[PDB]
Amino acid sequence: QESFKKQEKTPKTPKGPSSVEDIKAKMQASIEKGGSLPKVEAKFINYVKNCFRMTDQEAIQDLWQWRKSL
Repeated sequence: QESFKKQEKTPKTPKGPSSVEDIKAKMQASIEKGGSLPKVEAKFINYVKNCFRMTDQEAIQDLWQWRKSL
């Protein structure tokens, strides 16, 4: 394995999986491209159900704790 490290194009890295890892990738897109992400639970839940096919309340609170762990 070998290096050349002269250009390797520009960074951008688009991401969107089948499950809560899409929510995590789209949280990065909001806090980078939009600069901001919601900081209070009921507005953040509105945003999560706007950004994904979210239905599992146990995964919603697991994700809210993961978003507060930032």
